[PDB]
Amino acid sequence: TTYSPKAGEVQRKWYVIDAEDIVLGRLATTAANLLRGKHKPQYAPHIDTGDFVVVVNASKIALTGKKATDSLRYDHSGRPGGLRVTSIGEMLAKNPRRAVERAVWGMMPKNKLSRQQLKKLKVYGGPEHPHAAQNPQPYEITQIAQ
Amino acid sequence: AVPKRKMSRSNTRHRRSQWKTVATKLVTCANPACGEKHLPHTACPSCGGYGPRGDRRQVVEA
Amino acid sequence: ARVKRSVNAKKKRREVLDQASGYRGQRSRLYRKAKEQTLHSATYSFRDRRAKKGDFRSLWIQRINAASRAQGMTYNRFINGLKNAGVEVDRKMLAELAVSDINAFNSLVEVAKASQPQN
Amino acid sequence: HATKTRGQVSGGGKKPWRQKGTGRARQGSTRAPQWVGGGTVHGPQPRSYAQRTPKKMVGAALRGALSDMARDNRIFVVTSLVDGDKPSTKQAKAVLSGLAELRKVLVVLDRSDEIDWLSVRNLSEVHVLAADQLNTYDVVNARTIVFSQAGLDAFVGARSA
Amino acid sequence: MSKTERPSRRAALLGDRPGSYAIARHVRMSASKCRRVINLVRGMDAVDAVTMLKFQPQAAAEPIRKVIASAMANAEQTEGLRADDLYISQAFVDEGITMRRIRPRAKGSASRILKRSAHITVVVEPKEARQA
RNA sequence: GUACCCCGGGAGGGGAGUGAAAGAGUUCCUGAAACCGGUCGCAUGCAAGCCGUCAGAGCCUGUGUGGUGAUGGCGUGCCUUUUGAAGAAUGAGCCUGCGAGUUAGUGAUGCGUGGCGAGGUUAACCCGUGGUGGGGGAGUCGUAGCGAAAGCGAGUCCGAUA
RNA sequence: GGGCUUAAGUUAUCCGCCGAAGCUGUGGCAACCUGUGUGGUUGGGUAGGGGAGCGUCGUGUCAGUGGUGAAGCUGCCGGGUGACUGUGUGGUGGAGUUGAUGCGAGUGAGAAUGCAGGCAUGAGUAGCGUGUGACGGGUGGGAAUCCCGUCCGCCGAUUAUC
Ligand SMILES: [Mg+2]
Ligand SMILES: [Mg+2]
Ligand SMILES: [Mg+2]
Ligand SMILES: [Mg+2]
Ligand SMILES: [Mg+2]
Ligand SMILES: [Mg+2]
Ligand SMILES: [Mg+2]
Ligand SMILES: [Mg+2]
Ligand SMILES: [Mg+2]
Ligand SMILES: [Mg+2]
Ligand SMILES: [Mg+2]
Ligand SMILES: [Mg+2]
Ligand SMILES: [Mg+2]
Ligand SMILES: [Mg+2]
Ligand SMILES: [Mg+2]
Ligand SMILES: [Mg+2]
Ligand SMILES: [Mg+2]
Ligand SMILES: [Mg+2]
Ligand SMILES: [Mg+2]
Ligand SMILES: [Mg+2]
Ligand SMILES: [Mg+2]
Ligand SMILES: [Mg+2]
Ligand SMILES: [Mg+2]
Ligand SMILES: [Mg+2]
Ligand SMILES: [Mg+2]
Ligand SMILES: [Mg+2]
Ligand SMILES: [Mg+2]
Ligand SMILES: [Mg+2]
Ligand SMILES: [Mg+2]
Ligand SMILES: [Mg+2]
Ligand SMILES: [Mg+2]
Ligand SMILES: [Mg+2]
Ligand SMILES: [Mg+2]
Ligand SMILES: [Mg+2]
Ligand SMILES: [Mg+2]
Ligand SMILES: [Mg+2]
Ligand SMILES: [Mg+2]
Ligand SMILES: [Mg+2]
Ligand SMILES: [Mg+2]
Ligand SMILES: [Mg+2]
Ligand SMILES: [Mg+2]
Ligand SMILES: [Mg+2]
Ligand SMILES: [Mg+2]
Ligand SMILES: [Zn+2]
Repeated sequence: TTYSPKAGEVQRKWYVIDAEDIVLGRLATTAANLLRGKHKPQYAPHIDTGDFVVVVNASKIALTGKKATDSLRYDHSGRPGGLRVTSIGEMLAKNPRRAVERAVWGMMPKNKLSRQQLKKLKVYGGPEHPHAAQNPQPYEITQIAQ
Repeated sequence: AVPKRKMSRSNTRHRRSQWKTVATKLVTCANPACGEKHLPHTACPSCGGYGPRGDRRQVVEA
Repeated sequence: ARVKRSVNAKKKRREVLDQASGYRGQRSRLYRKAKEQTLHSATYSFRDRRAKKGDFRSLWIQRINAASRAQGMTYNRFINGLKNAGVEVDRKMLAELAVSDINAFNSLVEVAKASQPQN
Repeated sequence: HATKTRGQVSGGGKKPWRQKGTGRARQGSTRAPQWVGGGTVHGPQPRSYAQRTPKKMVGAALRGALSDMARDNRIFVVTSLVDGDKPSTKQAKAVLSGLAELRKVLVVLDRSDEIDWLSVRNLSEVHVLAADQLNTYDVVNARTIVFSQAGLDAFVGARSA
Repeated sequence: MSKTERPSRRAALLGDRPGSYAIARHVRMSASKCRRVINLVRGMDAVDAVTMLKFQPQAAAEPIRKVIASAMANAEQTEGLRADDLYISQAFVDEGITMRRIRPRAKGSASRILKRSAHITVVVEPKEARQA
């Protein structure tokens, strides 16, 4: 029988990522992987084994090309003429947390468990976060050769 | 209009469970010689009286 | 010789109502509605008994990928290294090693690293 | 055995209702087979089940049935059962002396062998026959046959090469 | 195979526990309309229940009150219990015989009318059994 | 066919009696399903569900297997009729019962099988008041074909004894 | 779809891996062919053809069995490649019925806007058929809706009388 984690068997940790000059796509993929715990040999889709991610400096996320003013984000209130649109640059300037959460949620599966896990992503536009008590460890986005 | 489909057991019971009544509250008669239960702000059906222990007044001849 | 159908007829109905003894609504109370779901249940079970192989292989592959990437080696290079080294431990035992005996899995990772073509 | 078809069930002459407009299924008679109280579609009708088995087949079968327990030594021959007047006690004995109690008796004498016939008539484990009526069913059902002398003689005379 | 310990209402509802019960069969009222008051009266003290049902505005209060009183009397007579330490342990309403009738309607049609009936059962035990 | 007693105006029930059995109490044998409820276990108020299925924690139970099922994957009913239907094409509210390839011909034509075999077989009817057995060969098929036919015949017919 | 140019785009090329009920490994079943020690080939399937069976009822025979509890109904624990089933074990029930082997079928239902009955859904919803009643007293287990009385209102070419 293949191993399966038991509720609180897997211990969830706290990582902090400095989004300073890091492309939004790489930041979101890394955040989704960490939140779902895909880097753990104890991974299981049906049990939350991921870690908490605290993103700082979300206001300084790097964008390539003309994305800062041509990559649009849309919301609809559900009523005629209820569309609002804002560019990702404006959204990073105003509400960076919303932008990072939208990217990560889009990259994360469409699940009740995924909705629960997305709450583990704490995004702050500035360089300081209030979770010193949780003692987040720095996480560096890296690649494995070949 | 007419019901398109037979309502499920869950939905029928969800709606039906709200057809209910609250219990009548009842209050102890202030008359020491009666001590029965009557409706608030209502003459006691047993003693046929109304008012506080002191100033009791007959209301119903029963 | 007139024959009454009831004694013979009820047998399949009892069978189907027993098979459908956890279903919601009419599907567990009414024989005709339970019969329709048992067809779907049988089709789904047959399909899923064959998709289970792939599901569990995917789970094993993900766990092996995580465990080997913890050692700075991707899953594809790890598997190619094991194949070249000639160790035919399969995805399943490898995943169980990754979860349970991480030191043995890391030794296998070293074996794969040494058996890499290095090219 | 017989059943009434939709044409033989009483009533049911008229169309129960209009073909269209009522929202009911189209019906032609209240005695249609799918109706309660309607006719039976393919129910039994009186018939005869007799089969025209060839004479050679019927006779040979009889010969084989007799021959099997002739080879098994289950045919006894008695001059007669009972003397003078006729009881059932006497023949019960004669036969029990013969063997067992699943018996066939042959007395052939179709008109006046009342002594033996009425003696063995009431045993309920004896089947009594005239030699000209042996028949394969009774021969196979019998565990032994006892012929009267006249019974065996008459059967042989009736059929012999 | 039929034998001893034959089933009984007392065995099913109480099972060697002290208390009694009462059944009103073929009450000429709807089972749902009886349940509307049974749900309120279930679990109460018996004297409080009967006093309240003297004031309950629904028509189902009267048969249920009479059933509770009968169960109380049965307990007082067959187990020596007192009316003031009984509580309604169980209470339910099952469906009884229903009569089909016809109400004529417009354009020659006839609409079915169902005159329903209910069975009311109340089971009373000493209040000490509440925490048992 | 429930004396008597209790609650009740009654209805109905509770004791008690009768009976082997009364949860056989007259709505009475047996008493299924739809349907309606009481109680207990688990789940369920951030969730998008052809209602299942595979994976699966927790709880309950352990009568150590069962009940329940958070959560993940996959997944558009049944029938009919259609090139094509989950279909917004048809039919079905639900259960229980009922409801459609039958039977008759010494019918036609195959096959399986049994009997007899250059033969096979009887029909009506008669006898057996004792039947399912015996008789009955009238007929009928096989035994020679060819020709419109007379006819001829291992041939015959068209033809000129071609 | 998220997002991607810091390619996660295009293109040439190289090295790996993923990926199906395909192939292979292992275990079971089956059809057919073949010399008959082996082995080979095959087994998606509608209309439809062929083959072999399960279950119900009746019945010949033999063996039986049943108030020390048949049928039916309903649990649990099992079994078979399927229809299904146990010569397992309870409960209910109260008079029949099992196995072997033949024989005969009113022999199997989910659909026919099918037939009969019972019961859900809508729903405690719409309606309660023109309108004027009020009060005092009485009766009663129970009274707006019964009786009596007093006020008041209505009809009066008719809500009268025949
Ligand atoms: Mg709703
Ligand atoms: Mg992956
Ligand atoms: Mg007619
Ligand atoms: Mg007609
Ligand atoms: Mg009839
Ligand atoms: Mg039994
Ligand atoms: Mg009219
Ligand atoms: Mg007895
Ligand atoms: Mg009983
Ligand atoms: Mg009844
Ligand atoms: Mg009964
Ligand atoms: Mg929740
Ligand atoms: Mg969706
Ligand atoms: Mg078309
Ligand atoms: Mg449709
Ligand atoms: Mg639809
Ligand atoms: Mg059409
Ligand atoms: Mg319809
Ligand atoms: Mg129908
Ligand atoms: Mg002739
Ligand atoms: Mg595969
Ligand atoms: Mg294959
Ligand atoms: Mg293979
Ligand atoms: Mg096939
Ligand atoms: Mg194939
Ligand atoms: Mg076919
Ligand atoms: Mg016996
Ligand atoms: Mg029977
Ligand atoms: Mg048999
Ligand atoms: Mg039939
Ligand atoms: Mg049916
Ligand atoms: Mg209709
Ligand atoms: Mg009907
Ligand atoms: Mg209703
Ligand atoms: Mg209302
Ligand atoms: Mg409504
Ligand atoms: Mg309304
Ligand atoms: Mg209204
Ligand atoms: Mg009116
Ligand atoms: Mg009025
Ligand atoms: Mg008056
Ligand atoms: Mg006037
Ligand atoms: Mg005038
Ligand atoms: Zn008072």
